[PDB]
Amino acid sequence: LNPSARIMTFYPTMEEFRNFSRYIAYIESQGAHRAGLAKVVPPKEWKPRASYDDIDDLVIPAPIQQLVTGQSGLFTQYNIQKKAMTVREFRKIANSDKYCTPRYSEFEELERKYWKNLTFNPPIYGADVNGTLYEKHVDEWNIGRLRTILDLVEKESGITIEGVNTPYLYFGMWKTSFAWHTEDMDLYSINYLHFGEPKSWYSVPPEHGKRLERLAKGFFPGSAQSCEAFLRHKMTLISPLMLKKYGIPFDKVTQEAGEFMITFPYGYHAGFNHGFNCAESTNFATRRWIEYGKQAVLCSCRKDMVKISMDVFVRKFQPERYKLWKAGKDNTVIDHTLPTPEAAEFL
Amino acid sequence: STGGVKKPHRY
Ligand SMILES: O=C(O)CNC(=O)C(=O)O
Ligand code: NI
Ligand SMILES: [Zn+2]
Repeated sequence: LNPSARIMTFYPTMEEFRNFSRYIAYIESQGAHRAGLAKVVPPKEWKPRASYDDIDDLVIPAPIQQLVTGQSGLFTQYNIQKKAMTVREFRKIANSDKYCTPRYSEFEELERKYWKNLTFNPPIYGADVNGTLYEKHVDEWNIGRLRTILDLVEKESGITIEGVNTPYLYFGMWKTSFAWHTEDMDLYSINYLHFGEPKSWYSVPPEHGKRLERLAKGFFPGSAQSCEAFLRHKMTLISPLMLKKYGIPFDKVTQEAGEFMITFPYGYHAGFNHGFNCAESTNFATRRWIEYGKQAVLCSCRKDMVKISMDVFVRKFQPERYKLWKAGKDNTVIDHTLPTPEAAEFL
Repeated sequence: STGGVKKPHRY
């Protein structure tokens, strides 16, 4: 089942598209999860919003200027918070001569310019904005209400974790980046590109994720000594030439407007935006995730870092392992190749 | 435990 662990793309019909969780179980039955990242092209009939002509006055309250320091394919990104600005104000800066996408032929050419110019002319990313651009009545793949077992957190506790069980928007310009990371608590993510220029992605198969972490620790041994989970700080940029040079398997994919990407538990990903765009994202879970959450290596050294109590999940879905887990004796090893139990339907 | 925010600390 996807033995190459390559990024797969799916084209669901509207009947297949309707049940979100059941379609994630399906793509896993096809091996999609082995790559760490999958693309889903929604049916042509489906639109999450009638038009995006009305969002220019939307406030980006904490835009980030992205200062990148480094060389030889290894970089640290320092996110400087700027004053609030509207989407109109942001698009003007994005599309300006100073910040707009360079001219280019093939994607590989734009990819080279990004890795060459990453540390110059720091861009502004309208990142981590609370909100959704879904119209209230869109019932299929609505990032505001996906209906997965991750809803157990708020249902049980009342706790909302912004961007994790609530939606975030990302207004990009050229050369804006997301550093190497897995999701908080090693969850899944969903990412829909509402409009604009593409978003390109790098992915490491979950089954080789530990190899990426070992490599990253050797390259940033200071950071590793102060925090086991330093990649969770979302500051570490590593080029695909460095991954290739140190034998880390990875794939790349470019997401276009109107496409979803799905990241899988313990799937390391990074990337960049090609130009002015807008993506929406949130996290979600399947039953397969519960073990990932139990075993997630968490960031020690920072306040406001995302932690989820696994108790409720182990009680409900692994009641036989509860007392053993609670006693610290649960030695389950994760097999990254296995699809979620909900996939049994298709297998 | 539960809590936090996904938005990483800005500088
Ligand atoms: O779009 C970005 O900047 C980063 N997005 C993600 O990491 C995601 O959707 O999982
Ligand atoms: Ni992510
Ligand atoms: Zn840390």
